[PDB]
Amino acid sequence: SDPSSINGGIVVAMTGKDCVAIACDLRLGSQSLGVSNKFEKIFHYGHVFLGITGLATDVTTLNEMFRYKTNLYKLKEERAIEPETFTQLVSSSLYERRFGPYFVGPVVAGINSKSGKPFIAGFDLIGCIDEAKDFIVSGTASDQLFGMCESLYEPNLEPEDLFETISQALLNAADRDALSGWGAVVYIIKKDEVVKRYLKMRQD
Amino acid sequence: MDIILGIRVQDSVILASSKAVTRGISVLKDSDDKTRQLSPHTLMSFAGEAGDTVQFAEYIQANIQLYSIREDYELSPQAVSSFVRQELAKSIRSRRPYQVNVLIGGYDKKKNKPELYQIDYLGTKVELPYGAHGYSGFYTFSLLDHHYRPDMTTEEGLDLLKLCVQELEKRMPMDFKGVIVKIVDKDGIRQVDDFQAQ
Amino acid sequence: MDIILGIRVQDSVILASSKAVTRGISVLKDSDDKTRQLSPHTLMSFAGEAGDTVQFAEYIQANIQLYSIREDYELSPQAVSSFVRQELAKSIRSRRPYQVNVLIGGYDKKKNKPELYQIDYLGTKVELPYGAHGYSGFYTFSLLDHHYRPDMTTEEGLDLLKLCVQELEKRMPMDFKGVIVKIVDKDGIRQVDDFQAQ
Amino acid sequence: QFNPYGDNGGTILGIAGEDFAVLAGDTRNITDYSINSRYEPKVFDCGDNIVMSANGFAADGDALVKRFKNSVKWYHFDHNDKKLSINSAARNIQHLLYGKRFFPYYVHTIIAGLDEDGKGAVYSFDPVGSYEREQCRAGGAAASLIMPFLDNQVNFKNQYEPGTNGKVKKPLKYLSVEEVIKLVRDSFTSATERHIQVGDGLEILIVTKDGVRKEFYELKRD
Amino acid sequence: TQQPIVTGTSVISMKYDNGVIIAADNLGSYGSLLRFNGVERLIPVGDNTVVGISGDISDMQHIERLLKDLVTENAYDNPLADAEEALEPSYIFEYLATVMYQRRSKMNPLWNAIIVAGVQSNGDQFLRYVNLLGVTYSSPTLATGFGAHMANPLLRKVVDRESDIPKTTVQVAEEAIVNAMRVLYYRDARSSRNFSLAIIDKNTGLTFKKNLQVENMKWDFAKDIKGYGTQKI
Amino acid sequence: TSIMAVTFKDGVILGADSRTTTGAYIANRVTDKLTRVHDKIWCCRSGSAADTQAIADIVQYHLELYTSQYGTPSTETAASVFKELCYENKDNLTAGIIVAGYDDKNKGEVYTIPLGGSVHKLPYAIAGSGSTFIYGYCDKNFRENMSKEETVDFIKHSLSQAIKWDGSSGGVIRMVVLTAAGVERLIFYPDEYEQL
Amino acid sequence: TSIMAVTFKDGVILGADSRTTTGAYIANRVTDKLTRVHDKIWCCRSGSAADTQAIADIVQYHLELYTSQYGTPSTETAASVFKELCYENKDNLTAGIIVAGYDDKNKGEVYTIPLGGSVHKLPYAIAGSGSTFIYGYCDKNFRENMSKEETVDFIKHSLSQAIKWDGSSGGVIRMVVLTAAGVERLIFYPDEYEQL
Amino acid sequence: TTTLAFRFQGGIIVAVDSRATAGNWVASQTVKKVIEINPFLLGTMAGGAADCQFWETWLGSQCRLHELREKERISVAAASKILSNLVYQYKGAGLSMGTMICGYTRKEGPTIYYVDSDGTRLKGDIFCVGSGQTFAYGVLDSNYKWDLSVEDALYLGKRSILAAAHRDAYSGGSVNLYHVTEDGWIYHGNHDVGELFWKVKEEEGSFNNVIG
Amino acid sequence: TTIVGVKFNNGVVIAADTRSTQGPIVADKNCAKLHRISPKIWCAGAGTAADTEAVTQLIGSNIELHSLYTSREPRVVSALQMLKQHLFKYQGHIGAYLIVAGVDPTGSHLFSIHAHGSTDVGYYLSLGSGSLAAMAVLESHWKQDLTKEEAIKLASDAIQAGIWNDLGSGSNVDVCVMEIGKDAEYLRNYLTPNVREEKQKSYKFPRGTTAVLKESIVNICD
Ligand SMILES: *C(=O)[C@]1([C@@H](O)[C@@H]2C=CCCC2)NC(=O)[C@H](CCO)[C@]1(C)O
Ligand SMILES: *C(=O)[C@]1([C@@H](O)[C@@H]2C=CCCC2)NC(=O)[C@H](CCO)[C@]1(C)O
Ligand SMILES: *C(=O)[C@]1([C@@H](O)[C@@H]2C=CCCC2)NC(=O)[C@H](CCO)[C@]1(C)O
Ligand SMILES: *C(=O)[C@]1([C@@H](O)[C@@H]2C=CCCC2)NC(=O)[C@H](CCO)[C@]1(C)O
Repeated sequence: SDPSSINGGIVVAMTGKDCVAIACDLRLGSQSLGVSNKFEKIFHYGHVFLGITGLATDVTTLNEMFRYKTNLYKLKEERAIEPETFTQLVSSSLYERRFGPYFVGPVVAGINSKSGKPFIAGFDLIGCIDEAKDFIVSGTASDQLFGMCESLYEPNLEPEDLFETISQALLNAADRDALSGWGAVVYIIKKDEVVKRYLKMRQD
Repeated sequence: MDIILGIRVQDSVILASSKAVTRGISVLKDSDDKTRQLSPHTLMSFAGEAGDTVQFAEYIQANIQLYSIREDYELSPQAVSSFVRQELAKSIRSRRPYQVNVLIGGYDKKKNKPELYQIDYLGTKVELPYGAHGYSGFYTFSLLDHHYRPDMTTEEGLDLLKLCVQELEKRMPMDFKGVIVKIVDKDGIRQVDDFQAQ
Repeated sequence: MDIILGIRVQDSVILASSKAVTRGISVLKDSDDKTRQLSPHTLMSFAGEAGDTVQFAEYIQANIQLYSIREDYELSPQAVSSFVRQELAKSIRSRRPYQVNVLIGGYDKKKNKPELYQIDYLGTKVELPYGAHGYSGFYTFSLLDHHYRPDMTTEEGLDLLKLCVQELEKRMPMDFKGVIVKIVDKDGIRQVDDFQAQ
Repeated sequence: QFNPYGDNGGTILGIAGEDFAVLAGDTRNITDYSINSRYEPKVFDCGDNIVMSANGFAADGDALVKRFKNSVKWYHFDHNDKKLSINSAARNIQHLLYGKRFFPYYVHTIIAGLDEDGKGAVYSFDPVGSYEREQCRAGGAAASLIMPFLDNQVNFKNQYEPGTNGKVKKPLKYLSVEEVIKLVRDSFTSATERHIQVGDGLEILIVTKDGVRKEFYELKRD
Repeated sequence: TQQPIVTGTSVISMKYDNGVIIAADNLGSYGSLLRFNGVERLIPVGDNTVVGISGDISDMQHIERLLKDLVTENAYDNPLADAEEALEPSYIFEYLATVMYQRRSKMNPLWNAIIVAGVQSNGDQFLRYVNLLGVTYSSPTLATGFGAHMANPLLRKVVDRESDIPKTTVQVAEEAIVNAMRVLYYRDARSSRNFSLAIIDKNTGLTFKKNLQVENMKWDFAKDIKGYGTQKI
Repeated sequence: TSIMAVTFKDGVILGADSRTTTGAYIANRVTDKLTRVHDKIWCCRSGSAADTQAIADIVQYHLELYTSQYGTPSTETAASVFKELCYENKDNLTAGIIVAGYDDKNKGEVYTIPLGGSVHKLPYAIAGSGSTFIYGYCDKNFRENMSKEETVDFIKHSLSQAIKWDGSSGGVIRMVVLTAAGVERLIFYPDEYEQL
Repeated sequence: TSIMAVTFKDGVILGADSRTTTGAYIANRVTDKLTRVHDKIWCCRSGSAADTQAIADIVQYHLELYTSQYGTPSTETAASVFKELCYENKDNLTAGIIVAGYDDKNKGEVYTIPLGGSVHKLPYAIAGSGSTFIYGYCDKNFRENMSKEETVDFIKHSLSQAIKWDGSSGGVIRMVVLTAAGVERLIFYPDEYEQL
Repeated sequence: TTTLAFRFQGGIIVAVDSRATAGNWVASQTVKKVIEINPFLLGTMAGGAADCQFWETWLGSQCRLHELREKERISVAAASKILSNLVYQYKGAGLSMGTMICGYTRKEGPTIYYVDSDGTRLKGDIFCVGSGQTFAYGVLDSNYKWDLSVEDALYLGKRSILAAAHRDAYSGGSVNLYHVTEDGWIYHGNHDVGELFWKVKEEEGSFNNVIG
Repeated sequence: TTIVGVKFNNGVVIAADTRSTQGPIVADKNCAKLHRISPKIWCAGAGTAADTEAVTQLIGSNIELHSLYTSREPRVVSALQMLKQHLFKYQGHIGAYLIVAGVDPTGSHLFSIHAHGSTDVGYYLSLGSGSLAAMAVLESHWKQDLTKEEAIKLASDAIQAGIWNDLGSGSNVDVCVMEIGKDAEYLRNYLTPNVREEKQKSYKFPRGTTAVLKESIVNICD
């Protein structure tokens, strides 16, 4: 019935000292039936990352759409798109389907290549932008994530520290959600490098 | 719904699909082949709404055959599945959506590896070692999760399916009248005419 | 619904009833005996609502056994069926009606003739050479209308039923897991333990 | 048409220590988007060293707590002033709730105390009587925001020994009443930040072999 | 289960250092028709309690009768009926609360929102609310229906927490309430300009004021407003 | 809402309450329900505030373009443009409009356009939820060819009764006088009309 | 329906239209909505004809047994018996009743029992679908302590307006005068009240 | 929920998961789904927690009263019918329960009765109830043998709940095991699925699709 | 949401709270409800956030283009006309409830627009769930001929009534002042009366606490 509770899944992004992290679970189910434990919800265009929760088919479609748009952008602008600009592109793309929206909960994360300033943002299915300075949550366990984040989070964490925090937030929220879990992946992002780590969690 | 099963072993993809076609109170046919060859090395099985099912399959088949002729080339299984996903993803937001679920089994001659794709009517695609649509997964996935191995031979795959079908024939309320099984490998697509007692 | 069949031949009444008990998505049992012996020469088969089915059968059984003891006599099949019809006819206008359909097969030792009674949950009773409840009649009555003869032997009756069951196993969508068959004659009630391949 | 039920918000939390137990709850009572009171006690001392809270529909919560206290009173009258053990109260509450199985007390109830061995004890109930003894349980509006936190910080879930390659689970050393209170307070200030029904004040009731003590802290009033 | 026919709107109240004040307008609406204008919705019980009622008026009248009976009954075989054994505001409230919850539990509610204001025998102020669902609560200020949204915010600016009660005088309190009544007359389409107000002070006792009116209203600026956007005249 | 338009000896007067509600809440207590669509052609609005504004705005636009080409429009022509909009879009509109204008040849005129989009020319008209309460009063007290003072009085008393019984009516009473002399804006506060 | 009761100097007068409808059809055009429950205690009936008759019949029965034991009942006591029935059975009744009686100590009194079963004592009361149209008129023209002639006139004019606008009201206007002098029955035909 | 019970040479194996969910919310991972009616009788719980917990505990009270009255152990047939008949009285009221009554009497031997709120009462050798039943049936049906050893039987049950806990979003937490012998039932521990999964994967080679 | 508009002797001021909700959960504790249509015409929005933002930017874009085309400063009545005709067209499906204010060549203006397309004019206005708490304050303290400072205070106090009394409102107070002869001044977080108290404990985890299965570097450079 609710397009956002069919496939399940979660995404969470956090800002730290000169870095940002975006994490997600790997589950894809059909209500109670688990179907895939390798459905990643994070994608990237250049140095900009996008995680999408919600109806899987729309998650896939949106990624293909943004890949398409960011490619043409690079060809014309002759530079990779930035976090702030991409966020605007996401918002306007979603609102364009105001009365027949994609059932997703997007999350943007990245570092501005020119200002080095960390950036994260969330959106509702029709484009409303939420530009938090701390964290952003999305998915079937978003209430749980809000609980984890509001407590665990603190400003200016170093990459190695933010990793522990973002992971504990994700992992413990997913274990209180029937439709989340079955694997997890965390992205630690810095101006120069990006590390991707798969976590070990329950498989039930 | 009908039984649609698929398993990807070492060097091939196997699709098993129920043969019954029930309309209301009666089983109208017990030899229905719920499959369409999209290209020499790609096979698609399907289940869903009465007329949409075949209309969709044949529509996809027509498009792939046209591409093959135009380019004198056979699209990779991954390319074919993406084309199919997009068609379904369009359909889901149209006036009257195609209520069809599919399994796409293909052998990629360039990578020399078999591939199995599961896509539901919403355009939800995922690649797997084995998959199914409807309630089929509910009875068989525990068996597949147990006995599945990436290095299985085609013969081992057929034995595992046979086991799955037996579980289905024991616990499922409906009589689906057995299944037709097809293998997809480096040499093409062939049908196992002997599964009625393999 | 479950398969409930009955045929009255020359000197006996035969009841065939499906063995499956399906609850939702799964077949919980495939050896269910949907019958209760009401007296040494009277058998009742039943199909309907999950709990009502056995509760009704056992309730009727209790009442007949009590009558037998009080009178040291066995009520005629006709008497037993009228008692059962009345019970259902009361139930249909009560708070929560018994949704149970029955076939009552009995051998009348006084008349020395077998009798088959069909009664639905509304208390609709009719006496017949053969009968059924649910969709069973839809697939089998054309066969019975054809091959039935009042002078058939018990063996001929079993062959005719076997034919009926085969038609059911071919055209009916659900797998009822075969049937348990019981004969009721001048000597009592016995079960044909060999119909899985007679 | 008339709806016999309502929702007064609120969130309550019960944590069982080794030889103590706490039952906390915000003091905000609401109706839709209006605050009925910034201070309306929701956790009660029911005698015999038992604290109880029935969160959800306040009229139902009051009726239940009131019925239970009266149960304790008669337990004394009928069993020579015998003390009602926490396990016995729990079973009794199950029957109180199940008595209205077809017109339920729309509440999530939790009681706290010490079992017969002096150990900390918490019991959480279904609106219809299903119950379990538990280590800790959040109930009400922000329950989904607090439980994950507690799984992590009280039962050390998903936490391993640094260097063990997640091969060695972090040891379950048990918390003191002071450490528990900290978790409770952080749980609520956090819930107050993200849930519009949580706020105004936090009242905790601590149970030890010495009886029942109370602590109070303010929460944001927005 | 029923539906209210003749209804009374808001009932606002608050407690100050020496007592409590409560008020309610004199209207009995019939849907959008402001049908009755001499309706008293403040019910004094003895001389230490006033029960303010909103909602269905036929039920209110029924609660009135219940209240008169409580008084009669409490007097029976009670030589201290006008002393140590007189009705306390808390007794009156627990009674009504009991009835309200029993009636909702039988799926046949007294369609009302009630506030009981009074002073206990030991001088303590008493202010508690109970409605058709049997729900009850206390707060330094309490208002029903419409006044919950517009009066509480104002009254809470005077008494925001418990420590503010001892710092509030009858003058400040009565002032706040009278102002709230005016605001309610400005924005509540089911309000009346006339209203009754009562004070229960632990020293001056019960003071019941009838026939009050909203005064000092600001409407002059209305003359400067024309059109709904671009119109100039 | 309570609105009315009354023709008299020297022309016509429009009157209205100033209340807009969203349920029991008074969203605006100083609303101006008297709208100008031309120098001496105004209207009284009831029903949907959004609908009546959009209608009025379009009528004003039409009469402006009319004037530019054919000079000043007759009150009848204005009522016709209103009608066209209300009738042709009856399924999507909730608008009860009273059109009133002053012509030199025709003097004052009043046309009432009720829900269905029909038009009715009358000596005077009342509309809005509050009008139901003053049908009797108005029918007993209205007289043709009244003076400006009498007419202002008739309207003031009528509307004060409407505001009195109707919870949907209230605030101040606004009036617009339309005569050869020009356009006059009148307003009456509660303290004045409540004790009539 | 249009019914009203008005107290005046010498007592009280009840008035009503005589129309009962079942949809658009007038089932009875000479209906008597003024019912006697005691020598000098009558009522005006509106809402369900079946419900109000059953109620009145039971009230009459009650007041008769009351009289047999405790002598003549006060108008207030009569209104209370009506109330008890209307309030306690609010879920199954549709009755708007005006109770009016003449006491020597209390003179004339009027109690209106609206739908929910609440009671309201007033100098005068109006009810019935037709009353909505005369709220303004009645509020402007009612005066306390009027004479019998004035009161008959007030009622006659009020109801004629109600009948005028309300399709549910019509026929003749009936009145019942209750004073120390006794009980008087008045009736006014269309040709008379229509041209007032 | 996933609960199962099966009959074999060594008696009866009873295995259940321990997850409780209300929608997508995981209310608990440590719920008891087995009721110890008494030292010889076990009951499983699926569907409504309150309904099962309440009536199965009540069942124990009725069984105890029987033994005091008849000075003899109650039969599984009779204990199951008490619950069955009670539940039938409530048919239509909304009770929600899928249950297995398990016991081992001298007179009957290992016995399992499936009893649900529809009034159905079925004697059988293998039963699985809950949103995860199909998963457990697959494992159970292909590895069940009457001659299984108590050690192997216990594992089959544990493994079957594991299969379900993995695929069913509504199943998981831990596995609670029981062995029922004529002398009573023997509890066989609480096994966290988190740990149990990785262990079984490595030692068995199954769940090849999951990356560990 | 609580948004208000208040006219003062030489201009207009608008204010709003900063809470954004998804049901009972606070999605954003510091969103910005004050939008710019043009340099000196600002808007406060309530209702559907994506809508108030989208509608504000659309008309803003056209207003800019109109200004460039006419070589004139944008007028508030123009933004009002374009907004209402747009909202009317969508029959309320675009859930935008706005308070539009600003100064232009003709003076200072204050208006409100509802989702269905109707507009209102007044000296003081408020919209949102906090609307009633805010209006109660305005009806109690407004007066004609307010000074700039008085207006800011009145407006600011109105939002507070909402933050504290409405569950739909909270966090901070944003303000924007538009005076007839000066630049419009946007005061983001003019008030921040809801700062979270220091947490009772630090949840910083010891590195290595999280079990990792696989690790790899992600390629960003093309
Ligand atoms: C009157 O008809 C009406 C007014 O709010 C509008 C306001 C401005 C111009 C048209 C009339 N319309 C309604 O829908 C209101 C009542 C809503 O319950 C009211 C006051 O009757
Ligand atoms: C007036 O209320 C009413 C009358 O028909 C009855 C008749 C006799 C005594 C009680 C009043 N009631 C109705 O329901 C009628 C209208 C039906 O559409 C009417 C005329 O209003
Ligand atoms: C399993 O049946 C069930 C469990 O929550 C209960 C819990 C305790 C004992 C009985 C089983 N029941 C449900 O209703 C859940 C699913 C709701 O969609 C769950 C987890 O399957
Ligand atoms: C206020 O209107 C509102 C806010 O969340 C949005 C946020 C940003 C700009 C527009 C206003 N909107 C709602 O829908 C909420 C209330 C739902 O009952 C809230 C918090 O009032």
